[PDB]
Amino acid sequence: AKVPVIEWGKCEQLKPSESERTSKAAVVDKCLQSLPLPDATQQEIDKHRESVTTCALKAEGWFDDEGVYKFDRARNEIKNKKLDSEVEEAVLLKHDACQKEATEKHDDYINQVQLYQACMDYNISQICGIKVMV
Ligand SMILES: [Ca+2]
Ligand SMILES: [Ca+2]
Ligand code: NA
Repeated sequence: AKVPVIEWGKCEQLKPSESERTSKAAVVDKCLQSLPLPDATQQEIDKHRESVTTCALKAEGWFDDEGVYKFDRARNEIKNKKLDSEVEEAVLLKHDACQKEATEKHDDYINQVQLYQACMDYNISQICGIKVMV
């Protein structure tokens, strides 16, 4: 269980804050109590990962009363990071583009956030030059 080295490229401002790191450690710790990790197939690991992720989003208030992911919360959290204005523009464009694809391809609110997050993970890493080394 090696600690990753992250190169944040042009997006160092996206680094999580101390409150976010402390929260995420405790929220995921609690989710794993009731959704323990297997230690088998890729399919089983992924399902367990996705279940822990939904549990973590709900614990942090990421679904509104209708159960829809809070896309507008995500958008505002990007702006609150205070990226360089040109980089902020590019990151907000990908938020809007990924949201539109997710909500067109899926009616299911969980499938929507999985597609949105997959789309943001790929596109934000490319624009920012983010590299994770384990
Ligand atoms: Ca760097
Ligand atoms: Ca379309
Ligand atoms: Na569903």
